[PDB]
Amino acid sequence: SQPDPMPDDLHKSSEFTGTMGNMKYLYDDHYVSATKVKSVDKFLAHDLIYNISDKKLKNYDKVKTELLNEDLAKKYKDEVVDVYGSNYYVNCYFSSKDNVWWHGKTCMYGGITKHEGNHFDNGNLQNVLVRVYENKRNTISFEVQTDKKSVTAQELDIKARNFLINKKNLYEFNSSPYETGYIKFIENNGNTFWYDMMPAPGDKFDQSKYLMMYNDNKTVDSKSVKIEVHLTTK
Amino acid sequence: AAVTQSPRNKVAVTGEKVTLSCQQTNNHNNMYWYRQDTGHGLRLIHYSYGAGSTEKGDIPDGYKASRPSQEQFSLILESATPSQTSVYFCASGGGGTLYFGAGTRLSVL
Repeated sequence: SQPDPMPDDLHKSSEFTGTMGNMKYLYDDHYVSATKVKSVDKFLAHDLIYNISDKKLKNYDKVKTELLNEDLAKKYKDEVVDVYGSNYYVNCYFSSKDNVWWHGKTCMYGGITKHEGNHFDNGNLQNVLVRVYENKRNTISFEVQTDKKSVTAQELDIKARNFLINKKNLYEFNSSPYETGYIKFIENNGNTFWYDMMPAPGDKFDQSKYLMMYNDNKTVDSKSVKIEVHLTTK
Repeated sequence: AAVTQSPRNKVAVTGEKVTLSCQQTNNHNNMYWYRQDTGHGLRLIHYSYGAGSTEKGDIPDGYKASRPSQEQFSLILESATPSQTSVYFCASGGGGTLYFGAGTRLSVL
């Protein structure tokens, strides 16, 4: 497994003079969700463009998701999959120039699974517990719902955070009531892995590069997997 | 019609939550939100490189912004106060360009 995080091994809110609103941005009721679709193009040896359209607004008609490497790209290159990820724009490219615009386009990483025989019986949804810890105490516990029989940690994580934003101010437009925080997962087998929630100790925040962590498209088994979030107050 | 703000003219009581809506048509990446001293110069509160991202300007304090789409940006004011009373201007800037809105004249009483 991934060993439990360390004190000075965690990012500190107090150290980010930036604007925590660009992080809130990626999880207050913001995700991309497509069902039963197939890649329809591609840029570099490892990203599959789909023709998924913005339902909420009118920002994109296509969605470039980038994966860990080339072979992980093909695993899905022409299969009917579902999608669940956080998209961004500032630095969403399709060529060589680094800050350039397009439209109907948006980027992400990971969030896809083979649709065939992965959903439930008659539309039933699965519930996933979340134990929240504030300063080491099980303060709040809720659950998350999904349609996958095996889903993208990203999906699950987003859904977690979105709630914490909507009910426990995990992120506020200027900063956050918390100093540190990480979302750790436990797999039925004993695999446990965690992901830092706080920005990088400095002035600005590259939205993108944060997310690049979701390019391992790592998946988990809803019906069993359990979640833990861990916070420390300012 | 390059850049337009809304509303043009606003009188609100000290307290209420005021939002200023600005929208473009030349679709420039960079969009800006401004404010200047009563007949002086314009000073940066908040700006944005692209939808879903803002950065703190000169005088961030006591404002909220939001960019939900390449051509749209908004100035949020949770609890107003007379101090914040002034004339706001919106711009977009790109490929050697900078546009301005017609300004919003506000009143915090």
